[PDB]
Amino acid sequence: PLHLGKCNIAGWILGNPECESLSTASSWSYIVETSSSDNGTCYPGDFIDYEELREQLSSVSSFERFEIFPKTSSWPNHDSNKGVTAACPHAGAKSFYKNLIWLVKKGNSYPKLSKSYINDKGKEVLVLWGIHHPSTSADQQSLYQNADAYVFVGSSRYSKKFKPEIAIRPKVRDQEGRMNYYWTLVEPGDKITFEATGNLVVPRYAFAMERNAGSGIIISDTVDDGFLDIWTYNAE
Amino acid sequence: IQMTQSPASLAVSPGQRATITCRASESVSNYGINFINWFQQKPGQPPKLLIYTASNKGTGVPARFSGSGSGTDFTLTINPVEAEDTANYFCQQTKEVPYTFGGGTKLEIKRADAAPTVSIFPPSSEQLTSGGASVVCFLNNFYPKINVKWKIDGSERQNGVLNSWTDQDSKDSTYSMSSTLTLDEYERHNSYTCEATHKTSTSPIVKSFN
Amino acid sequence: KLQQSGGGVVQPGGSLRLSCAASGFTFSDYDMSWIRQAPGKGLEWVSGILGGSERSYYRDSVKGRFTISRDNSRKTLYLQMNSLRAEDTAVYYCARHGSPGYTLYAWDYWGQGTMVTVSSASTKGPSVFPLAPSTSGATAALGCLVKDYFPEPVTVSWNSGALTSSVHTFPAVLQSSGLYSLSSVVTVPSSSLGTQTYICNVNHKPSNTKVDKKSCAA
Ligand SMILES: [Ca+2]
Repeated sequence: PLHLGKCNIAGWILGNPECESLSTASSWSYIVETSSSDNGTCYPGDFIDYEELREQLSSVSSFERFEIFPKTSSWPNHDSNKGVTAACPHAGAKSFYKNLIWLVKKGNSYPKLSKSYINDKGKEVLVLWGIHHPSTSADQQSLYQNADAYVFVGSSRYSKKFKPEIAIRPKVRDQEGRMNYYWTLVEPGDKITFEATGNLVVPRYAFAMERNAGSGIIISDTVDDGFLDIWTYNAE
Repeated sequence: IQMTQSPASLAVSPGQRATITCRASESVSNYGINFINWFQQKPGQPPKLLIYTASNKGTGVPARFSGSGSGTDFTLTINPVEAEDTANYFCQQTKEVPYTFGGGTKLEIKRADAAPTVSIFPPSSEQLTSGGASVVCFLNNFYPKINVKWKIDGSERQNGVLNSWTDQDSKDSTYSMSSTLTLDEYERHNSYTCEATHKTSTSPIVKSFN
Repeated sequence: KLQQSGGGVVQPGGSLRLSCAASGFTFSDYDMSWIRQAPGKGLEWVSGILGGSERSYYRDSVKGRFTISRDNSRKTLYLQMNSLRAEDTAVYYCARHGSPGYTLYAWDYWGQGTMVTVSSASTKGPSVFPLAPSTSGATAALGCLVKDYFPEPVTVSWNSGALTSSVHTFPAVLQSSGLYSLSSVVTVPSSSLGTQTYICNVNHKPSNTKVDKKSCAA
């Protein structure tokens, strides 16, 4: 039973920086959360596919946080260190999620983006990428220059093409930017492909895993299954 | 930068265990994971994988080597310290992030007091055709390191000509090199004498007049 | 399971390209990399390149100038080393990555080295002099004098064979802006000199010279 001490699954797997630490390894029956409400998703946004994600992270053999592409060098052409925010701060300084990189413009103009992970070893590779929706076209051009801009995640077993919806949502942690969160899965066959002219929060860390099926005991609101027998009913 | 740093350089007999240790800024553990991978370099030739991910001992490496720690700090440990170890150990690359090498520790091994065994030498003919005159006096196989002086039986400043440099040895302390360097049929006498002093009350080796 | 690099000296601002060679197979897949070792201490990793979807990883003190490539048939990786500062003189260990299992933890092994050297000072092959001598002991301690060479490294082999024992030294740079000088020694049975031939070979690869001369009784 994996049990989080500092936050709900939103921020833990994204790396909100009250989350960080966690526990010792992974093979876990099901998750337990210390539930933040106002505090869960840091920079305000909707987590797409969040409840399906709730149960794929349930019965799991292992896990790996690995450097999908490293923040540093993966992006020759996009300014890789500038996005961090007060919404997701730390030490009073303005931080950002650990497992993704907010990619703002390098020297005003944003070319097509090519990046891809091609898998090899079979384990389920969980890749995550946020999508950012500027408050205004001010918020917009000063980050990703192309005011007409998109995001397309290629798969095989997945495809989606996003697009920012720019408008001023009410303030959440002083932020009228809103972001969106999406998680694909690339199995031993597939070769993932990203690309965009903007509004993409690209993965840094991502996970190799293996599941089975399971769980079932949880909180109302918020192998070892049937075995052979136990030492009573059959042999003695 | 994501940087680690060791418990410096200290030293042990070839008796038994010492601990080099690592301190990583962030946490390099997630878990069932860790990161730090120990490397040893022989002080004067190429790198060696010993312990990787803090725990798993690289097949092909010695048994004595051990390691453990949770996620923030790590420790290397080599229990029955061998004459064979003694080499500049690093701490490594941490996670996958910018990859960073901790910077190392010496590990000096403490033997009995020894020696020197001084050896002198005149310069060769062919150095001398070229105006070169240097005189070499080897110190090899002592312990600890040592104080060397020359006796030309003259009074000049200290006997100048900067010389020395040395090693460490898989099996003892070895070999102080010290040489005097001058010109042609010059010098003075044939007298240049290494007084090699150490923990000994003398070790004279005379030059020759012949 | 093998590794083979090379390069010597550059007059700073020149570009160089370190090769590397693999045998121990399956090269088509693996990640590979270099770590230069700074003198005086040694520091760190200078690039990390992948197997497929070719991706390149660097140090931010490197990132601009270096190009790391590979070939999968002739089966080599390279480092193209560009715009060179005195700061980066090191030796270059070519090294692979043991991944398999999930993470990509680390590198199992690395080639001997190749000392890349950054200077304007022209290459100098070492002057080679012998060293020979009194009271007769059991074992006789001889020597070989190697003087004024640049830059690095140098190799003193005593005719191949009698290299057990046989300590060497750590070159001083006699305060000339170059020209290291190292001193080498045997310890050998008294009854092996004045009879057996004892040679003392030294190779300096950058100046492309290897030499020896019998150290002669006096
Ligand atoms: Ca947590």
